Amino acid sequence: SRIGRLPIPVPKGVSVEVAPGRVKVKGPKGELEVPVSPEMRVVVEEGVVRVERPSDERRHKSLHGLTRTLIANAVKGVSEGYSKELLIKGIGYRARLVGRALELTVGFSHPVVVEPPEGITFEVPEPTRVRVSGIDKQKVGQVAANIRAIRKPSAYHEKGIYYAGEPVRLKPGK
Amino acid sequence: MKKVVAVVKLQLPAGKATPAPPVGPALGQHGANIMEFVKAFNAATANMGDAIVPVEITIYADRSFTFVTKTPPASYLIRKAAGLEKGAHKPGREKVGRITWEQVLEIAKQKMPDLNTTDLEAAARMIAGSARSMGVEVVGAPEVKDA
Amino acid sequence: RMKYRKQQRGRLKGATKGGDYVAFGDFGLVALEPAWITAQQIEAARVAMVRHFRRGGKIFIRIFPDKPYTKKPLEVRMGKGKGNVEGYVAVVKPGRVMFEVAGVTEEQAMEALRIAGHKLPIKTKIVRRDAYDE
Amino acid sequence: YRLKAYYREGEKPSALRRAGKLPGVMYNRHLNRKVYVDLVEFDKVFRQASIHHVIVLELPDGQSLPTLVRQVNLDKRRRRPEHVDFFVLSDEPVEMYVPLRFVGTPAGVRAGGVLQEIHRDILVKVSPRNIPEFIEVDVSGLEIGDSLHASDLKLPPGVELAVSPEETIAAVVPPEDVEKLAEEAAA
RNA sequence: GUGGUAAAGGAUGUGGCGCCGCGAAGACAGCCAGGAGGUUGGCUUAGAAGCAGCCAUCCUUUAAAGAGUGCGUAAUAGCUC
Ligand SMILES: [Mg+2]
Ligand SMILES: [Mg+2]
Ligand SMILES: [Mg+2]
Ligand SMILES: [Mg+2]
Ligand SMILES: [Mg+2]
Ligand SMILES: [Mg+2]
Ligand SMILES: [Mg+2]
Repeated sequence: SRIGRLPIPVPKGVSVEVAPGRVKVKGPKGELEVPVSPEMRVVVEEGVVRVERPSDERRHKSLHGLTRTLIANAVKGVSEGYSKELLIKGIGYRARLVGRALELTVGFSHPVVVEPPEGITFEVPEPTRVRVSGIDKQKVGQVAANIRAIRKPSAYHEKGIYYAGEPVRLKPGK
Repeated sequence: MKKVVAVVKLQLPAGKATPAPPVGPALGQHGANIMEFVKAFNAATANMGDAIVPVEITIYADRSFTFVTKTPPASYLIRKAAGLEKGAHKPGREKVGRITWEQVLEIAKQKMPDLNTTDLEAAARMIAGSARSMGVEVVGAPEVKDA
Repeated sequence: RMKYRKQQRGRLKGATKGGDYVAFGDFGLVALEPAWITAQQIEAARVAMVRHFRRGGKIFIRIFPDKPYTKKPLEVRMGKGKGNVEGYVAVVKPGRVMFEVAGVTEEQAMEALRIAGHKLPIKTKIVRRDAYDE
Repeated sequence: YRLKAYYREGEKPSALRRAGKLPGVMYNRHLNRKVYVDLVEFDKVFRQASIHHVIVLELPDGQSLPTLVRQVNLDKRRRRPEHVDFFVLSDEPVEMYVPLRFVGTPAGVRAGGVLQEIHRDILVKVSPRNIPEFIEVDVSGLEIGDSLHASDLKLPPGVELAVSPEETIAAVVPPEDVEKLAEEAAA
């Protein structure tokens, strides 16, 4: 029932360093700083990181779980790495890579162009798919969301940018 | 070693019927062949007397249908000894008739092989039981007994 | 009714006699604030209850309007107002048993008296039977 | 049932109610004494006890007492106990209500109807030995119009009644509905 | 920014008190399998087949499934508790 007291596994070999209010997670794919509330206790044990809350009041539980999850996602991020996939469903719709930048034909009067931020890699397999990869979890999620926002899925047609495996619910018409 | 696509439930007398609704829209737009299909359906109803037999249909992938004749509705058995063609509009204050459990027993023997209910001692109360929501009670003799 | 003519106002003191105990029926509705319940509100709550469950049990009304509400035709100061524009009202002090119910289950009576509570100018309170008789 | 009880004196009744200690008075034709019990225990007891089922009070003296609740004053504004009178029994016959259990559903309720159980108990004079936990009532022939008086009754062995025989024990009443409002909207 | 000044009524706000139910014979949560038989309940109704309304109190294959919680459809199957 408690995510925060569940110890974070540490793969070999990613160095984890504790800091006043912060924690550095270094790994084969890069590095990530994680903001920790000064109230918490970050413990670097053998092959595992743990988190200890100061007390059992509401705020400290809600910070305990969040802390554990954030640090854990950092650990998975620096080693295994995060990457989401996006589907393009449409007639004239297509995607193509130019440089690092991504180009979309979302039916607008002009082809859309999106640039990769620091620590982000665009990938174009099939012309109607886009794999966004990176070390930062929330950054990848945000980037994929931003690319999706260019042309959200239609409410009446299979017409738009979908998440991988996103259930296509559609309304009738006439 | 057999195909299916859409199970469907249609009621019609054991020997007399027409492509009229609701049997119509059930096998009208689904496409049916009343040339050889009924020529095997009429066979299973040839010796069997009249009823409202709910032949549990299960439309195959090849547009066929499973004409396995299941036992007539629960409503059909109680209004047998009464001569009714229906029942009480409000089974609580009203009661169109009150057959004994003696008529319930032997008519339940035509509602058991298609049933997965084992013995008749359990099958009779299935007939007299649905009757209490139909508008008809019962009166028996043995029952609980004990010692 | 019969009596004779209009009647004074008079301040409602502490919930002295405005407090009883369930006599008839299972659950019950009770008051928590002093008020003049109009003859309209009573029938509104009753019809709300009979509207909720239809062919339900039986509803009681242990309060009754008999106090003449007065009112003037929006003018000045000639005599007392003839009134009865609201007709009659019932003086209810906190804890007075108001509406009883019977023959219905817990959820029916609960939801019904709950609906009746909003049709009233008082903060209400639903009560079981407990055990405290007489 | 049994329950702990203490002796009372000039202590503030209000302060005692503050302490949750419900005040009380144990008495009979011989005894008369100020006492007090705990409220939380009195609740769990009385929910199952009431004036019907007899209760035995305990004392620091070690004395058990065959008491019976005659009345319990209630404070207005959210129902709550104020004070409790205890009748310590003896052996001679003495009046007190006894519960009722209307077994079997009537004809009226089945065809749409409501049971208006008038008396949830019956006052009968009886010896402290004879304590019928419930008196059965073979109500079943009753329709939405008939009624059960104290006349026809499962009168217990060697137990007479104090109340008048013509007193109506119970009755059945019609189920009101929305279709009634149709006539009510007219007249 | 309550305090720095409004009510009926509403909410997984926060702390405190107590009663009730389930749990080391292994629960709630998320996660893997079934979710059904005569039944398509009686009756109303153009259609009412677990699913507009009126009315209510069966059993069995079984470790398990309420003659039935909602959505979906003309009625179905479905999703699932
Ligand atoms: Mg163009
Ligand atoms: Mg009159
Ligand atoms: Mg005044
Ligand atoms: Mg003037
Ligand atoms: Mg209100
Ligand atoms: Mg009297
Ligand atoms: Mg409020």
